[PDB]
Amino acid sequence: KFGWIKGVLVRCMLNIWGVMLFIRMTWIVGQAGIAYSCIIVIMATVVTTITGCSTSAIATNGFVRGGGAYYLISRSLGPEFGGSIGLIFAFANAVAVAMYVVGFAETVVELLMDSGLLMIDQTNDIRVIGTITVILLLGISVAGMEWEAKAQIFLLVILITAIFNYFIGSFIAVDSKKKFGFFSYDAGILAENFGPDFRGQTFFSVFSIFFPAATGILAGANISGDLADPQMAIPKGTLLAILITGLVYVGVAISAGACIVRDATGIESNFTLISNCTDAACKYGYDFSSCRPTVEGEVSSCKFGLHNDFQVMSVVSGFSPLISAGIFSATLSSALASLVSAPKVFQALCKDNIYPGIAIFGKGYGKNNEPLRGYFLTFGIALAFILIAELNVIAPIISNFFLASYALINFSVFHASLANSPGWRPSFKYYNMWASLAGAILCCVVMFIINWWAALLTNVIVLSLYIYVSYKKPDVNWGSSTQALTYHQALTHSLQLCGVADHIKTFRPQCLVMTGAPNSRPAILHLVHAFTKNVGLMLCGHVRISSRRPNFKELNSDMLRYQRWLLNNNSKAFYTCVVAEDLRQGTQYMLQAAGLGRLRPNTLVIGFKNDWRIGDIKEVETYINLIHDAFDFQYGVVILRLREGLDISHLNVADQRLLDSQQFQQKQGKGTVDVWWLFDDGGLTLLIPYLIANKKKWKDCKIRVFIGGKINRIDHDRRAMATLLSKFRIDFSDITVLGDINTKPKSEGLTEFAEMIEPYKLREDDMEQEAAEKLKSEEPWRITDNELELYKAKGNRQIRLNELLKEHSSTANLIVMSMPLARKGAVSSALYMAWLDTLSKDLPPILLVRGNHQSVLTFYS
Amino acid sequence: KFGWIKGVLVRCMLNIWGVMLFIRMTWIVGQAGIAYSCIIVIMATVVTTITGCSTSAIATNGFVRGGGAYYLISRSLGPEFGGSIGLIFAFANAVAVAMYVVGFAETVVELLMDSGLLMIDQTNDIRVIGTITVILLLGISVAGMEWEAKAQIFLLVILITAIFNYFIGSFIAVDSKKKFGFFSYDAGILAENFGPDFRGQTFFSVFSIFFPAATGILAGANISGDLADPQMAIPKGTLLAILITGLVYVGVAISAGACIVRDATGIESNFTLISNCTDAACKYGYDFSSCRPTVEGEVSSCKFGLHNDFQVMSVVSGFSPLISAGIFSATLSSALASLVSAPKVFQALCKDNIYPGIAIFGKGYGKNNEPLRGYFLTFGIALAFILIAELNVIAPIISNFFLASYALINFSVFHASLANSPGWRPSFKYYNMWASLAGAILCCVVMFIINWWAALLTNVIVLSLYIYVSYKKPDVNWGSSTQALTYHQALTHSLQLCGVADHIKTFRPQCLVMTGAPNSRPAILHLVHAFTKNVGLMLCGHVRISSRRPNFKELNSDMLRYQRWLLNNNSKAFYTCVVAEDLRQGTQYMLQAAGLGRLRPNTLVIGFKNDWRIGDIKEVETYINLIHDAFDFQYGVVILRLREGLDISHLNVADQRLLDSQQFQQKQGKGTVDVWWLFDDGGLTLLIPYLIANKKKWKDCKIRVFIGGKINRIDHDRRAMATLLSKFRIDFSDITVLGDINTKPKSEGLTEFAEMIEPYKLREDDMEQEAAEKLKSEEPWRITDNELELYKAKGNRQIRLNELLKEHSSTANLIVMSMPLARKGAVSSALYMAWLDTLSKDLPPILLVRGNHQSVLTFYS
Ligand SMILES: CCCCCCCC/C=C/CCCCCCCC(=O)O[C@@H](COC(=O)CCCCCCCCCCCCCCC)COP(=O)([O-])OCC[N+](C)(C)C
Ligand SMILES: CCCCCCCC/C=C/CCCCCCCC(=O)O[C@@H](COC(=O)CCCCCCCCCCCCCCC)COP(=O)([O-])OCC[N+](C)(C)C
Ligand SMILES: CCCCCCCC/C=C/CCCCCCCC(=O)O[C@@H](COC(=O)CCCCCCCCCCCCCCC)COP(=O)([O-])OCC[N+](C)(C)C
Ligand SMILES: CCCCCCCC/C=C\CCCCCCCC(=O)O[C@@H](COC(=O)CCCCCCCCCCCCCCC)COP(=O)([O-])OCC[N+](C)(C)C
Ligand SMILES: CCCCCCCC/C=C\CCCCCCCC(=O)O[C@@H](COC(=O)CCCCCCCCCCCCCCC)COP(=O)([O-])OCC[N+](C)(C)C
Ligand SMILES: CCCCCCCC/C=C\CCCCCCCC(=O)O[C@@H](COC(=O)CCCCCCCCCCCCCCC)COP(=O)([O-])OCC[N+](C)(C)C
Ligand SMILES: [Cl-]
Ligand SMILES: [Cl-]
Ligand SMILES: [Cl-]
Ligand SMILES: [Cl-]
Ligand SMILES: [K+]
Ligand SMILES: [K+]
Repeated sequence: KFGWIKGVLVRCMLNIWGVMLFIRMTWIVGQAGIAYSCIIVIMATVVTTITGCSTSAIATNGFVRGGGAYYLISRSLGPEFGGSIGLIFAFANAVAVAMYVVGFAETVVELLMDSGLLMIDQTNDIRVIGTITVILLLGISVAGMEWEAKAQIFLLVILITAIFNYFIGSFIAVDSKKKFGFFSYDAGILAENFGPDFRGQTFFSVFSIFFPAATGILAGANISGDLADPQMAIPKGTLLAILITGLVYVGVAISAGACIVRDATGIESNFTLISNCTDAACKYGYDFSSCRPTVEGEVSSCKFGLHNDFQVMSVVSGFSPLISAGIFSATLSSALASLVSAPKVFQALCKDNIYPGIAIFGKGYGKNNEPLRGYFLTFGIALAFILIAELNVIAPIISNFFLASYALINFSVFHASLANSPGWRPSFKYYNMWASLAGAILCCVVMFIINWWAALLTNVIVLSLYIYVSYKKPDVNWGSSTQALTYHQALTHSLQLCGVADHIKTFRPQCLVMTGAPNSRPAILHLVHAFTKNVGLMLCGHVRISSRRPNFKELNSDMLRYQRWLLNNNSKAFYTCVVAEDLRQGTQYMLQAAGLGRLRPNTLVIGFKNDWRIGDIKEVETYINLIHDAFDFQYGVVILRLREGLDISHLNVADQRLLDSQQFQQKQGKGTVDVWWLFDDGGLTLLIPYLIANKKKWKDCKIRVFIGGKINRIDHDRRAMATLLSKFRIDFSDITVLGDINTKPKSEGLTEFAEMIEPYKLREDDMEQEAAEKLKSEEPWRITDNELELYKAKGNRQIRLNELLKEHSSTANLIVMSMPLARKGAVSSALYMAWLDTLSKDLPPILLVRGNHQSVLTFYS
Repeated sequence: KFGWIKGVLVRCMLNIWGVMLFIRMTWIVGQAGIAYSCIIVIMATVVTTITGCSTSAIATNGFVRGGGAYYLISRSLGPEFGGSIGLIFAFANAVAVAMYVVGFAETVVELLMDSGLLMIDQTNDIRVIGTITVILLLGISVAGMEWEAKAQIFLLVILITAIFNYFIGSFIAVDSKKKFGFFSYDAGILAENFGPDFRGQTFFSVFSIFFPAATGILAGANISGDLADPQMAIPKGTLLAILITGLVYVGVAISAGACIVRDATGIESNFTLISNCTDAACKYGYDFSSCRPTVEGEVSSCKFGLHNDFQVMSVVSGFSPLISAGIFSATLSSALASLVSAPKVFQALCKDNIYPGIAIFGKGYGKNNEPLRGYFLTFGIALAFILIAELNVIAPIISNFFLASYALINFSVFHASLANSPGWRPSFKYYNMWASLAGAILCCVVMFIINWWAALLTNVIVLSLYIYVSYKKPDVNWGSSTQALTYHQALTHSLQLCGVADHIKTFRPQCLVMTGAPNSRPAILHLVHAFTKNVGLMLCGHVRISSRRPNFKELNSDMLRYQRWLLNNNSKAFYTCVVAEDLRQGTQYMLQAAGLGRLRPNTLVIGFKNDWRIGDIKEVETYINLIHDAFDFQYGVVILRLREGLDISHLNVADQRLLDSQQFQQKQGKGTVDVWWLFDDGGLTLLIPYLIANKKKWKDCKIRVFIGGKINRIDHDRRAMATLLSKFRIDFSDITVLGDINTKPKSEGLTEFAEMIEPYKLREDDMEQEAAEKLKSEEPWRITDNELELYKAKGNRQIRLNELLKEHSSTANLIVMSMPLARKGAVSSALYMAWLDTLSKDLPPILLVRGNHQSVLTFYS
């Protein structure tokens, strides 16, 4: 658990200081000037400072523990950005391994050719030595990670003594080091090297070789689970290492340009002052002409100086072979820090199953779950690029991919500050979103100036990887590590949904379904899944009827189990379990306390209870008063009834019930639905069949809108209903008007209905009313104003509508029927249940429905 | 209301056939070969066929009436794509006007220099004549648009007779048309021109000049409000005009390549067979050497042939000066068709206030609301480009902008097919989304090959115009981005949150705050808004205690009032109003029914009942049994108490009530917040002060921990406290272990605690208890096992903890103390209140808190 120095600053300084510090800093002052190379260093420092502020803005957005480089970006921002940043950054480190070990092998090859050892040609010995040192770094990565955390301060004190040896060796004018270039600090060599030469390169061709010397700044953010306090450790160490390394780069460029000439023959001259005919700032007796190129379209056939030999810092240095062999400390550290950092990002990326096929590079073998397949993939990508045994073609690829990664980071923090992402509050003092936009545009434009077709390929790939993660299914076991953003999104969307204008008032029918346990009664789940499918809100209520000692402990586990079952099938429904001693006071909990904000259930849809006369006659009072508790909260009451019941508890008629309970989700809609618009203030009675008719399962549904009308004028009433049907855009005009209602209600069925309520001539479980009978009357069966004195017409109309249902709606899928409402108290519950059961005697799957008559058709605008 | 021919096909063939048909088709066979130019025409036909299928997918998305070109795109797709397509297409037609009139002016200048009329140099006469003909087309556009609808069939029959004149003039071998090239159809000239020459150009530099001759296909879709049946007229006419014009281009290229030589001196030769030393296919006695260029880096110094003269189709034609000078019919139509079409799209774009400043270019003067400021802007953008009086530099700009517009159309229909947009069902037979994606990628890649920095500028501008309209104040032509998209996103994110893995299980505390009316008790709003902000979920509850006949009618008005009252302040809380007979059952309504899915309240926070000794002891049973009902559902319980009141019933004592009822939103913190960790399995007791301490108000507040224990090891248990505090992310060393609990409970304070319960000494506000003790024994004060026998040490512990709180916590902002829990049934409710009120007598704003010991510290991972 390191501090900020040993955990961030030392790692970032060892990662930044790499190949170009000793190998290629003098060549950059050779090609460009001192002024242009300083402009190059300031440009790279601006890019990496803006990216350091964006990384510090990410690192201070909470989310400390269980960190890394992929983790912070993927948790603060979305998966769509973080997956592409992880892939591009992993590939950038994988290709950078090759660059660092190619620089190491080139240094070893030139030190070998300074002796007599030479096996094959020069460009093949780099492949041999680079292959040998990449199979040796992989073994250190997969077998020796323990000593590496102690070795890094030793590598840093080798490297800083190398830098100090070069810087104090420049001040010592040696006459033996003349003819290799390197006179003392002179004004003539300062003025001569002020201004570009560009002997085969250009600006933005020299810059693309420098820019790998500025990368490696995310080596402090690559350990957030090994830091003490990351929100203080990362912005100090990263933004201080950038300053220190950039200042050392500026000092090396200015010091190399002011003491070494651009070309030099390695032959000493006896003169101390040359003959006065050259004036090329070499007044120490060296004539360095006939070493510059003749034409302006070729490289020089010289061998020393700033342009030619690539190793002049070992000449300038006070002690060459051992202190300025900190190149072996600079390259081999950085390559190693890029060999352990690409499979880390790629294994954290393959544990969230964002991209489909790459998920086999996450199985970490061993005790630490080190990704060995990721190490072998990184070894393959590095060894493919090693065989291009030339630094000046590998380095622009590294610059392209790291510039793409840094532009993605800056654009992602800009876009998250712009969009007001819900979990995005970057408490960092020097973060600005417009600076991040400027840095992203700068990296993208420079990436196109360096090479336009490589940049176009990279941007097309990143755009494809963004659009793929945007439009892909949000189901479970897909990227489930990123979960804390979904909570804040679901909270802020509901917080915006609760606040709208007070004069819009869209209807959007919500519904709670008294279904019991959701694995039981599946037909009502499929039928209230038919309508309110990405249209409204569905809700499954379940009242547990345990009276004494309710098992409050196992309610949460059973709720989570039932919700996981309901999510494992196709359903857009939530689940609410309450616990009471009966059904009515149990559903009183969910009538007036369900939902949050505007996601409250509007209508109540229940099933019909067929077993009301078979046994337990008490609970009928719990069932009708429920409806009388549903009509008082201005809800909508929907009753569903099949030919047989829905309560499934598991042979011939049992299989008939089990097959009728799943008659919707698997079958089709061959056969017409038909509504019966009888009440004018129904409302929802027409919204329901239009919603259930526009579905995949329902195509062959001719909505036969029936309406009881005036008997005198049967001509224009159907036109006045047809314009309302055109207003509701249900798009059918098969309207049939009836006039034979309440005429002669089939007295042989009147004798069936009168013998139905014959044991209930005194009302059901009304012990107060029954004991209040005896204080006025002795014969009990004389109160009939409640029962049949004032409501002959209601019962006659109910049985007449039953006969019309049997006649006109013989073959049908559903029947949307307006539900008869009677005022409570004056009408008993048993009489009302008798009317509802005689209205829907042995029909097809009818649907009694009565709305709140507040306002409809505000839906669909 | 035209048919498909006269309204789509004639318009598209007049817009497509333009400059390059007669001026620059033969030069394209001059630079490239016949094979490469045929490849060029087939590639342009592929791009325009894919874009025509995308336009026909857009045009068949319903939406017949109220047409246009911006309207169809902006209404089928979104405004973000439609605004950028409208802007880029308007700019492309505005710059295309200049290309067509520059071709016209160049033709008139060459016809003038064939005579003796020559005012200034050649490149200035084009500027003069082009300026004169653009100030004349503008007057026709703003004053003579009626005759143009009749003139177009006359223009087309001029143009087709020009094409037929050229094609029948090729078959007539004239010996006078020799020496300007043009032998008959020969096999030697066909074999000589099969293969590129590229005398100063490249492939994709010749394609970029051809591709403006394939554009113009959106001239049929640009009039959809003047069309009879657009879903038949637009694909038929567009996809037939593309085939006709491409076949004519292929025919012109093949015919011109096989009868004219590339270079020719305009001098006749007396010979009929050349001397047998050349063999360069001119065996008709013409030595056409000494016009081929010497080096491979210059143009030929010749004057005729395919490479040089640009007007060789007037030489091949049978009647030159009148029929094949139907270039005046080809250019001046197309320019006019691009002068009436850029202000049209730019005025339809500026009537939707999408982009801010451009809204003044929409005020249409006159009767038809013709956009005159748009006409003047198009005139200015054209006239700035006519001053570059060269066709071969104007034409790649037109190619880049039209390729950008076609790529935007193709990508937009692919993105609308991919995302399943709500109103996107393109009933067209030959639409495929992957063909559109291929066309978009092809147009983008070709746009980058032609000129990479112009393409990069165009893509940056189009991306900026997309991201601007994506994130804006919503002012769309409809309100589907206000109520529909918000509901869909909120419901699908609630369903996404409710379905996750069962083993993640973060805590993320949600709170049921009992405030009553939210304009009352604002201190509890500010306190449980301090924590559970940007972390959890706040759910303010209000019970209505209306017993007799509760109102349910206008309670929706009260809920919509108080929700807007919450949202007008900076609060993120939801509101739930229930109605019961007392507060306990009303809170029990919200304990098991509030929230949906995973957004249910886990904790319950109430305010302490200050006036419980004054009157109405019968409701204290409703307060304590609420707490015992809160602990039954495994809820955490937080109780807030102030020394003064909490609610606001609206002189100077009321002032100190009101000024301390709002003591959190306008004050700050400079000092300490102290906790009293006294229970092992609390967990939330430390989670709450860490959450309230990380706030902008509570920045200067140090957390001080108090803890009981033993006396032998007081430096040992604070280490065990410090490691779990480091596990709880506070890490404060102000943990002072005390050893004064249940030791010596300060006998002078026992008198007030004894006299407080003195009217309750065996009167615990229960009728059943008094009824049991009136017949069990004869004295009242009998069952005192709960009163003093079994719970003496508990009451002495509370009465000692109060004095410890007064000693060590006299001046503090917040006091977070653990709450004593007793077992119900045995311990009286009045005894429970006697324990709770003694703990918080004259204290700062204390906070009693007891967790549910389920799982904490899974928060922050
Ligand atoms: C090659 C090298 C490239 C380098 C330069 C690259 C150019 C890019 C340079 C961009 C820097 C310039 C923009 C800064 C100005 C902001 C003004 C301001 O301060 O007010 C406010 C903004 O409100 C505004 O007024 C925004 C005005 C800027 C819109 C211009 C976007 C540029 C699109 C570029 C299109 C491509 C450009 C090219 C197209 C041809 C401040 O912001 P805020 O709303 O208060 O939010 C802060 C919230 N903080 C509180 C989160 C916590
Ligand atoms: C001036 C303006 C000019 C503008 C010009 C613009 C032109 C610029 C051009 C930009 C091109 C960008 C478009 C490509 C995006 C395609 C996405 C896609 O098709 O995926 C889909 C299927 O496809 C698959 O299943 C493929 C498997 C995954 C591959 C990811 C896509 C290819 C990435 C290659 C990277 C190589 C990686 C190499 C390194 C590893 C997603 O499948 P789904 O889940 O079923 O989605 C259904 C959505 N629904 C549920 C809502 C119905
Ligand atoms: C590897 C991959 C590398 C990736 C590298 C990335 C590639 C680089 C991509 C870079 C794309 C850059 C996108 C910048 C977005 C613009 C800023 C914006 O959104 O509006 C801002 C200001 O807006 C204004 O006030 C001015 C309105 C126009 C500005 C945009 C058009 C400029 C370009 C057209 C020029 C003329 C063209 C016409 C002539 C043809 C919004 O301001 P706000 O105060 O914040 O509003 C708050 C409301 N909100 C919170 C809801 C938001
Ligand atoms: C350079 C210039 C030249 C460029 C030219 C070459 C460029 C290459 C461009 C495009 C290449 C063409 C892609 C062909 C894919 C067809 C397979 C298929 O039919 O899937 C289908 C079958 O659904 C399935 O059964 C699953 C099959 C996997 C989906 C394949 C997606 C490939 C993503 C490739 C990502 C490429 C990213 C490119 C990044 C560079 C799924 O979709 P659908 O059912 O058909 O939906 C129809 C809906 N509709 C009826 C409304 C329309
Ligand atoms: C590698 C993948 C193959 C893809 C095949 C695709 C089919 C390609 C078909 C054919 C391939 C192209 C053949 C001709 C090459 C263009 C020659 C040319 O005109 O010079 C060009 C550059 O000069 C170069 O450097 C060209 C080097 C090759 C780049 C083109 C391949 C990239 C294809 C896309 C890679 C991304 C793939 C995206 C995802 C699919 C132009 O130079 P300029 O300075 O810009 O012009 C100045 C204009 N001015 C004079 C008016 C100022
Ligand atoms: C040279 C490269 C060739 C291609 C160039 C590309 C041409 C560009 C032209 C047209 C293409 C348009 C680009 C985005 C495509 C839309 C699809 C999408 O992302 O859906 C997402 C939308 O996304 C957004 O809302 C913001 C856009 C973010 C884009 C960031 C890309 C970063 C890659 C940088 C690399 C590119 C660098 C370009 C060069 C500088 C999600 O869909 P949604 O849920 O419906 O969102 C609704 C949000 N709302 C409710 C607030 C409205
Ligand atoms: Cl380096
Ligand atoms: Cl990096
Ligand atoms: Cl043209
Ligand atoms: Cl067009
Ligand atoms: K580096
Ligand atoms: K054209």
